[PDB]
Amino acid sequence: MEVKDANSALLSNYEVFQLLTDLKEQRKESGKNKHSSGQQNLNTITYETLKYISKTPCRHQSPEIVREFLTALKSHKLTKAEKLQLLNHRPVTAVEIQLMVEESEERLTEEQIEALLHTVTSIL
Amino acid sequence: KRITTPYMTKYERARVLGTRALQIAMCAPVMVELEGETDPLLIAMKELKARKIPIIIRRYLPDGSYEDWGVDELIITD
Amino acid sequence: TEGRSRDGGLRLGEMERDCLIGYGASMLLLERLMISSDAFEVDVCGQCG
Amino acid sequence: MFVLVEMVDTVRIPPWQFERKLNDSIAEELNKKLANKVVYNVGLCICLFDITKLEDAYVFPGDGASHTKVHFRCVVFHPFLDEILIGKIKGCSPEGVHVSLGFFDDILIPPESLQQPAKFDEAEQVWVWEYETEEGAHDLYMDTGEEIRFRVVDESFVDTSPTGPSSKEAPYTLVGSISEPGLGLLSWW
Amino acid sequence: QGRFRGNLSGKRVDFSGRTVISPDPNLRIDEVAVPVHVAKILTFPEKVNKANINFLRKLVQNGPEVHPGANFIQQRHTQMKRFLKYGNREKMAQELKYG
Amino acid sequence: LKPPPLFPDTDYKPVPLKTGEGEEYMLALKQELRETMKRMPYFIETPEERQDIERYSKRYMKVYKEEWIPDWRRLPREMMP
Amino acid sequence: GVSECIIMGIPMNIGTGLFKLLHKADRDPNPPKRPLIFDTNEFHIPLVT
Amino acid sequence: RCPDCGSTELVEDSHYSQSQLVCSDCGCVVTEGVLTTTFSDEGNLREVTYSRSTG
Amino acid sequence: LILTRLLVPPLCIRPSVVNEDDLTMKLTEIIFLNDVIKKHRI
Amino acid sequence: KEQFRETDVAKKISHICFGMKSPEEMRQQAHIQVVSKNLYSQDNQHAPLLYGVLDHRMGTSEKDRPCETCGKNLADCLGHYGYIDLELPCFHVGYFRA
Ligand SMILES: [Zn+2]
Ligand SMILES: [Zn+2]
Ligand SMILES: [Zn+2]
Repeated sequence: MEVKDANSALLSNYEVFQLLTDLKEQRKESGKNKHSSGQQNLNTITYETLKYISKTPCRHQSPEIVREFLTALKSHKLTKAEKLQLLNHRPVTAVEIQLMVEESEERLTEEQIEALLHTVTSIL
Repeated sequence: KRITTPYMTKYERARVLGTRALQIAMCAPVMVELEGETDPLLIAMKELKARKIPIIIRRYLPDGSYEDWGVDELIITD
Repeated sequence: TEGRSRDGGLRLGEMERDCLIGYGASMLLLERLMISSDAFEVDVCGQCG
Repeated sequence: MFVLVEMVDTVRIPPWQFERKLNDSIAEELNKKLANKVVYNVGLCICLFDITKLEDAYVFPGDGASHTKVHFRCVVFHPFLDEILIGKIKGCSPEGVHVSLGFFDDILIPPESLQQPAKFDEAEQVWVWEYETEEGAHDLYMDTGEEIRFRVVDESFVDTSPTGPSSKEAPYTLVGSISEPGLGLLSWW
Repeated sequence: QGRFRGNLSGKRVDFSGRTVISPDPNLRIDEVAVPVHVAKILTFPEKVNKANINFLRKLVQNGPEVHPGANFIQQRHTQMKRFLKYGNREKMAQELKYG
Repeated sequence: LKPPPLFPDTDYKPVPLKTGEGEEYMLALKQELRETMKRMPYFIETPEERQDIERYSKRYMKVYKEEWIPDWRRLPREMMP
Repeated sequence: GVSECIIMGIPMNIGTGLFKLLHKADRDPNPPKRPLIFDTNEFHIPLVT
Repeated sequence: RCPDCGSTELVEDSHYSQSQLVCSDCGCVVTEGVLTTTFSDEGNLREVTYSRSTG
Repeated sequence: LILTRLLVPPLCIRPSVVNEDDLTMKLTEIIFLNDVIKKHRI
Repeated sequence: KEQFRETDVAKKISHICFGMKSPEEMRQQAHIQVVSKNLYSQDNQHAPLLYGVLDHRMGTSEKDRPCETCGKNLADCLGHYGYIDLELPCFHVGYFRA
């Protein structure tokens, strides 16, 4: 076992949820063999992660809406990391955006923050 | 293209038979219908006769290159 | 062990080794000389060798 | 928080698995091998993302199984520093508050991260809260609680490799922060 | 008698026997006649599978004294052996599993 | 029956020191050397590497320094920086 | 050499030990890659000018 | 005690040439194989009085 | 390339009764001579 | 939840490098320092001396006494090394020509 890259790419919680949903689709389709503890390892981790994400706002998202959202967000000149937390959390009041963006007051003025708030509350 | 001889040398025959017999000894599907034999080596011999053994030979040349031959396209002779 | 007073075990001499080399059978003399004589398992450190 | 990593390995396929297509059995085997474990450097692994490329399936002498080398990508849990997460409380301790993330449990909120006026309770382990005008030193955080908001500020790996000839703490640790307004119980905001 | 000549290059092995030889012109040129006494001592480990479940069951039932029978059994998972002289029951043969 | 302790006792002990104001002055000088030889390009440290994410602070705290070059007429022509 | 292979318990390189065998399993190298939605290249541009 | 059935009826017994310790009630083998010096070293035996070996 | 220490071989390559193997006799006589020379020089 | 590790670590010999051992390195190899001439203890229990030769922290050769360095009996002990310090340096036979 050897790792070639440790940070190749980031991911959105929607994609992880889609993969786990697919895993659920080929889960319980046949009688469990109970061959070894790896069954319970895999089942527990997948079920727990699914249940956790089942209490997140990113649910009911779809690929097209997220691509359009990030296309619109392209022009606002934020870092990719910022964009991912905005997509993952869906902020609803100003203060959490004040905290999220580094140098929020200096880089963005009030009207721009209001624009971000409206965009996130409307698109998602 | 391929340059090595098309005949299956006796060493290839020996090792293919042995490896397939070991595979059959462990629980592995048998390609050809078996009459009731119980010795894995005889079953491997029948699989070779019917040309159904699922093994691929890789003839390594001393310079480093190699050629892949399927068991069913060598000339198995006496 | 060696004798018949003690339970024995026959010897694969230095000439049978050359006969088996001559036949070209590579797994059979491995089975004769390691698997069924003194197959032992050790552990080696690759850092110091 | 999830991250994608690239991986290489070799997988053994016992002969009785020869009937099934290789791409499925190999994935099942290595996902069996890797699921619900934490690597020393990249963090906690969830499951295989996808397989990218396969080498030839050699059969080694003295064996019946076929060994194949695998190139594949795996999804792993590894939030980065200053990231904000929401998670349920697990319990209270004198050194802080432990937060459970559903599947991950080693998250701690030290009292330094907690808001200053509250620093100890009335000999009851349930951590209490204080505030200037309202909340007259009567609010307290439940050991289960809701999904409080917090930001990670520290993280560390610890080795569990055996020491000395042969014959319990989690190897992955996280620390969070709650001081900033809007962090913690959503009922506060 | 040193290591290289005596031990490494050629060494003693087990599962082998020695005896006098005699003629028998009623055999083919690729057969050898083995005494029943030596047949009962040398043993070959057969792996159990779908092809020969019943043959090995009969051999186990015969026991270690009547010639077409077996001496030892190894469980599929636990490495411990089982010596058929003190078996007390035929149900070993029923208990045989693949492996 | 028992091997001796890893430290046997020695009767001749370290002869006392020899101190002086000039010796303290030298002590200073050496501490100063130790301090200053870290503050020029000749102290070639390992190049900055292993960036983590696109954090914003790199607009400011990135260290800036000129590409040091000696007189190249006195050195062969195979090591252009 | 033959002698070293014999006195170290590994198969020799002449006779039945000169070639390698593969398994003719039903397999598909470089399969269709799982596609990714969010992290597509064209939607990332460095923020530094 | 036999690890498989717990009975205490262990009997030391040897097959044709193999020494072993067998549970006489379930056939399990708990310990097999011995390591014994042979004639080749039997010819070299010396003697040291223990009093000498003890100083 | 000039020696000042020796590794004493493990027990397993020198059985209990050769009573004991001759390598043990050689080792004991060496250490005896070492103690002799040490105490006598002192 | 437990740290990942490799279950199988099988490997193969590829090269053998001959060499020598420095005195400090062969000290590092050893487990104990043999110091005494005698072999056994005064009493009739006949247990071998502690820091003398025959100490079982260097293995074992009896079917009933386990090695103390590793809790394994004769059939399973790989063996261990001790070292003897030499009080005057001496030459080596095989290396004299060198
Ligand atoms: Zn080492
Ligand atoms: Zn029993
Ligand atoms: Zn030991």
